Amino acid sequence: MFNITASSSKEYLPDLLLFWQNYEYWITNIGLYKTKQRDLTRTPANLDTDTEECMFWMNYLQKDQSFQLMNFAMENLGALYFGSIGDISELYLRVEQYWDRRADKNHSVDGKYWDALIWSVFTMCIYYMPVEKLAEIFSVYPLHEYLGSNKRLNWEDGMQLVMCQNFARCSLFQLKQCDFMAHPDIRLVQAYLILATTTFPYDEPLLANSLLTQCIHTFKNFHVDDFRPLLNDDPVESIAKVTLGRIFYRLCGCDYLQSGPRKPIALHTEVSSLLNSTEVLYWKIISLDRDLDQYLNKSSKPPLKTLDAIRRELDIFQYKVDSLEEDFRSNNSRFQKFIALFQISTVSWKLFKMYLIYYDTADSLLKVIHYSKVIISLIVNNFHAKSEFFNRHPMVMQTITRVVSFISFYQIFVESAAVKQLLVDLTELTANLPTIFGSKLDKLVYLTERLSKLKLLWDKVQLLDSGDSFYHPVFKILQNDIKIIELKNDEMFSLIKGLGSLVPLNSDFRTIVEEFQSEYNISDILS
Amino acid sequence: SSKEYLPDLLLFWQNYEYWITNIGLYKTKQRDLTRTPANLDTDTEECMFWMNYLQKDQSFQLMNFAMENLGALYFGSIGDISELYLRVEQYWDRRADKNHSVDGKYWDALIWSVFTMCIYYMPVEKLAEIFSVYPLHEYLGSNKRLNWEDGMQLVMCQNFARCSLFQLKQCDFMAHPDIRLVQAYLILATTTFPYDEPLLANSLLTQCIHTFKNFHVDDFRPLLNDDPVESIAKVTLGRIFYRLCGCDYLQSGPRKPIALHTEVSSLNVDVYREENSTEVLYWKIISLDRDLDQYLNKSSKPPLKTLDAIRRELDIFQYKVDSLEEDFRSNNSRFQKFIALFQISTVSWKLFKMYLIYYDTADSLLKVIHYSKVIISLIVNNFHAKSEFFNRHPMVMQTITRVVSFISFYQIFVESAAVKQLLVDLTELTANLPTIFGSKLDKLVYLTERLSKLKLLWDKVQLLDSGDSFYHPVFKILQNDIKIIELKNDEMFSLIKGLGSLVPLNSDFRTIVEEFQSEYNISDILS
Amino acid sequence: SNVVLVSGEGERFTVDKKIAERSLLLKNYLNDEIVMPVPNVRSSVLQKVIEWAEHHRDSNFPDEDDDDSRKSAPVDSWDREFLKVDQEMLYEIILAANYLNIKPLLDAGCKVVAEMIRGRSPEEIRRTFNIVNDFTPEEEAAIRRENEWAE
Repeated sequence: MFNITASSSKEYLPDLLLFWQNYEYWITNIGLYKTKQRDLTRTPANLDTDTEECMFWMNYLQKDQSFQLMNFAMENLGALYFGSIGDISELYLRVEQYWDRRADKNHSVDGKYWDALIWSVFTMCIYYMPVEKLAEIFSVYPLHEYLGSNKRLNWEDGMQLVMCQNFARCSLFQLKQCDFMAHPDIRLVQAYLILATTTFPYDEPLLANSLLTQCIHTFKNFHVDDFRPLLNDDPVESIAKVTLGRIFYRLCGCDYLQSGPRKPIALHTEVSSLLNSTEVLYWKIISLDRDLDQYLNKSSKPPLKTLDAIRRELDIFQYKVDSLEEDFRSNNSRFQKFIALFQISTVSWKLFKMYLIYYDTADSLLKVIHYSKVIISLIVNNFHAKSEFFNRHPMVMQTITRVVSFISFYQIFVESAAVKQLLVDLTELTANLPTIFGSKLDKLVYLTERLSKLKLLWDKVQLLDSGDSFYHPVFKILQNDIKIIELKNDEMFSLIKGLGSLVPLNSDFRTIVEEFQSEYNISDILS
Repeated sequence: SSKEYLPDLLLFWQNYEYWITNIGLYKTKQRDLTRTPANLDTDTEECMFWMNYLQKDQSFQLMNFAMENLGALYFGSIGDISELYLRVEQYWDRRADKNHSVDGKYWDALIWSVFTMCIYYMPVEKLAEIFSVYPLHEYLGSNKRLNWEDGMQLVMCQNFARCSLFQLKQCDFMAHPDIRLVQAYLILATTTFPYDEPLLANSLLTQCIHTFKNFHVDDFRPLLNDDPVESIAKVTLGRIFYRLCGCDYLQSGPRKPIALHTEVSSLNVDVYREENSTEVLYWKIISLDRDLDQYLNKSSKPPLKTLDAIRRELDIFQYKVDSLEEDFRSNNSRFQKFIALFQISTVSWKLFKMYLIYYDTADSLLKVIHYSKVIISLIVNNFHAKSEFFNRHPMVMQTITRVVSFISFYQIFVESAAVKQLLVDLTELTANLPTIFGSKLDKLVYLTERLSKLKLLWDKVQLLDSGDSFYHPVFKILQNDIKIIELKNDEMFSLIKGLGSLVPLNSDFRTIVEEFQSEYNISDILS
Repeated sequence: SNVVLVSGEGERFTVDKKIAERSLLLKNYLNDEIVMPVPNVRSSVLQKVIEWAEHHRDSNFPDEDDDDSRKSAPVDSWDREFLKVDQEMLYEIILAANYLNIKPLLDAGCKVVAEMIRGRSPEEIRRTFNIVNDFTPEEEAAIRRENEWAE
C-alpha cells in the first residue's frame, strides 16, 4: 500500500487509493459475501435430517396462506418476478394444482418442477414481506414447538430469516426430488432467478454458484443465438424467444452479481458490450456496473476516454430512469422506480469513485459525497412511506457495504468535515438496515468499526519513510487483510485434503500489527 | 461412364455419421416430463438393498480385481489403488454410524464408483465365483432363470452406478465441491454410464468442470517455490485434468454446451505441451481425433496439410506406443497397450475415411479397409483367455459403430468385393461383441440391418437422373433420418411445453419412402 | 522371424522381419506367421520393392521431416541404376511405396520423376501445350498469337 525517519509527504495517497481498488474487491466483494470457509471432516450431511424437515416446512404452510403470499407478490413485487417468470397471474393455476395433487403418492417431474418454482416464489414472498403482514398470516408457536428455540422472540428478531432460508431449502429439496441434473428444463432457471432476488446467493454462495452453473448449462442447452421475434416462426415460438430474452437478461445479471473466484464458468462472455422495455434498462445499468467493476482485480488502470464514455451513457440512462412514470397507489411501479434509481445511483457513485481514485480529477470528491447522499436519501425515504420492504433487496447491502467501506477508508487518511458528517450518516444508516440481512449486516457493522479503530491507530502512530517507500503499521495491516482472505479463498488445501493421505505440512511495528490483528481479526467477517 | 453422385454422397456421409451414430444413437434421451416419476421413497429403499447386497470380502475381491486387471483406467483418476484399500476399510468400519461427515461420504461415493467399474469390467466366470444370482432375483421380481451372462451384470452395474450417485447426492455435492467428485465421475465414465444416462452424465460433467476450474490451476508444472506436497498435488491434478478432457470430448454434442477441452495438438489455446507424456498420451490421441471429428457438423473440407500433419503424428504415436514398457507380469500393461493401440487404429481409420471422402487420394479405400481389418484384428485377438473383457471399453462400441455404419453405407452404393467380405466380417464381429453394452448393441445391429435393407432398396428402384442432380428414394430416406433426429435433439419443443400454457404447433418415390420409414423407422435407435 | 507380404495377384513373398520393418505400415501392423494383404500391387512391383529394402537394410535415411536433407539429397547410384524401368511401372513402384508408407523409396523413387519433368526439351513443352485442356480455345488462340512472331 505504498510506492529511516519520519516524513509528511503524500506519495502514500495515490498508490493507497489504487490499493483501495484491490481491498474493495478482496474484502467487500469476495471475502464478506462470496467466501464460505468450509470444512469437510466437520460438516454433517445425510438424507434423514432434512427429509422430515422439508415435510414439516411444507405441512406448516397451509393452503389459504399461500394465496395471500401470492397476492402480496402480485401486488407488491412486480419488478422481480417479471424478469424470471413473467406474469404471476398465470401461476395461480399452478398453486391450485399443487394444492390439489399434494395428497397423491406419485408425482411427475413436471409437477415437481412447478412445485419447486412456486416454493421459490414463496421464499421470495417471505423474504420481502413486512413484519406487520407476516405476523397476520403466519403463526409463531409451531416453529418453536419443532425447532426448540426461545419462545419469546417475534418475527423481526431473527425469525423471518430462518423461515426464508428453510423455504429456500424446501425449494431446493423439491428440485432435488426431480433429479434435475437428469431432466434439464427452464423451470430450474426460473426458480433460481426467483431465489437470487433474496439473500440466497450469500447464505450459500458455493451452492448458488453450482446452481448458476446448472442454470447456464440448462440455458445454453436450448441453443438460442438470437432473441429477436422473427416474422417467419410460429407466434408461440416468438413469445418463447421473448421469454428467453428476458430470462437471459436476468441470468447474466445474476451471473455478474456472483463473479467471484468460486464461480469460474461465465455466461456473460457470449454477450456484446455498450463500449419489455424496463427489464432491458436494468440490464444496461448492470452491464455498465460490470464495465466499471471489472477494473478492481486487474492492475491496468482505465483510460479517461473510457470513463468519459461511461459518463455520457450514465447521463443518458439517468435521463431514462428519471422519466419512468409511476402511480403512487400501484406499489409495483414504485418498487420498479426504486430499483432503477438505486442501481443508476450506485453506478454513478462507482464511476465518480473511479474518478477520485484513478485520476483525482478536480471537483470529484464533491460528486462522490453527492451520490452517497443520494443513496442515503433513497434508503431513508423508504422508512417514511410504509414501504419498508424496499430496503431488503440485496443491492442495498452491496451498495451500502461499498459506500461505508470507502467513506471509512477515506476518513482514515484524508480528513474533511463533510466526509465526517457523511460517515456519521452511513453509520446511522447501517445501524438501521433491516434485520432480514442477519449476519451480513452485523459483519458490515464490524468492518466499519474495524476501519474506525484503524483511524485511531493511524492517528496515534506516526508515519515513517524510506525516501520513496513509506512504512506504517496501518499499511501492513491492510496488506495482511487481503493476504488472509486470499489464503482463505485458495482452494489448494481442499485439493490436498481431497487427494488422499496427503496432509499439508504448513520493534513496536510488528508488535502493534500483531496486537491489532489479535484484537480485531479480519477473519470475523467470514462464515 | 461411372457413378457420379458418389462424392457428394460421401460428403453427406460426413453429416449422417454425426447425426446418427454420434448424436442420435449414444447421446439422445427423449424424455417426457408428464410421465417420468420423481420420488425419494423408491430409490431410498432400492439403493439401500444394493448397498446391503455387497459384503466385505466381495468388495475386497472387486478391489483385488481392480488392482490386478484395470490399471489403465483408474490410475489416471484416483492414482494407485493401494492408498484406497484404507478407504474400503474405513467404509466397512463406518457402515453402522448415523452421523456421516462429507469427507467420509465422498470416499464412499468414490469407492462405489470403483465398484461400478469393477462390475462392468469383470468377466462372467469371475463374477459367478464372487456374487450370487438368487437373492437378486428374489428381490427384483423378474424372470428367475436370467443368469449373469444373459443380461443381468448390466443391471447390477447400473444400480451400483446409481448408488454411487445417491451417495454423491447425500454429500450436497453442489454445496461442497471437491476433487473426489471429479475422480468418481472419471471412474464412472469408463462404463456405459455416459450412455445409459446421456443427460445426467452431461450435468455431472458440467459439475466436474465447475469443480475443476474452482481450483484456478492452469499450469500443472510444479514451480520452484512450491510446497513439496503441493507439487505432487498439482501433478495428480494434471493427470485428472487430461483424463477429464478425454472423458469430456467424448460427450460433446448439442446437449452439452460447456466444454473444458481448449487446446490444439497440431499447427488461442491455453494449456498444452507443458506436461510430460505419461498418460496424457491418451489425451494426445483424442485431440488428434478431435481435429478429424470437428469436420462432421462443419460444412467445409479439412485442408490437406492438416491431414498430412495428423498422419505424421499418427506415425509418431505408433512409435511412442511401441516404446512403452513390456510389464507382462502385470495384466494391466496389455490393457493399456490395447487402449493406446485401439485409439490410434481408430484415428487412422477416421483419417483415411476423410481422405476417401474429401479428396480421394492414393488407395484410400484400401487404407480404410486395412485399418478396418486392424480394428477387427485388435478386437478378435481379445477373444482369448485372460483378456476377454478388453472389448468392453466404450471406445470399441463407438469405433465399431462408426466402422460398421460406414461399411454398411458404402456397400449400398459401391459394388465391391473386398468391402463385401469386410462387411460380413464386421457383422460376425458385431454379433460377437460383449453383451454388457446392452441395448446399444441391439440398436447397432438394427442400424446395420436397416442399411442392408436400404441396399436392397437401392438395387430395386432405378435411379432417376435429372441432369444437374439425381433423385432416388434411398437419398430421401437418408435425408429424412437426419431431419427426424434433429427434430428429436431440439429442446425447443420441451421449452414450449415447459414455459406454461404454450402449445407447439409447428408420387412414385414418396410411397416407397413412407413404407420404408413405417417398416424400418429410424426412431428405434433412440429409446 | 519372417513375415509374408501377400501381393495383389495372390503370391506370397517371405521377407525378413528387420528388412520388412522398413515399411512403416507393416511395422505398425506387427503390434498385434504374420501375413498381410497388399491389394493394389502386382507381384513384380512388390518384388522390386522388396529388392530395394534388401539393399537398403543397412543404409541410413533422413528423418522424414527435413527441408535440406530430404529435398536436396541426391539419389544413390543403385537407386538410379535400379529405376531404369518402364514409366508406368515406375509410377506403380511409387504407388506401392505410398501404400506401404515406405518413405525413402518414395524419396529416391520420386526424385527420378522430378529429374524427368525438369531437364526435358523445350520443343516438346511447345508440343505438349494443351494435352490436358486447361484453356479455352480463344485463350489458346491468344497465347499462340502472342508468341507467333518468334516461331
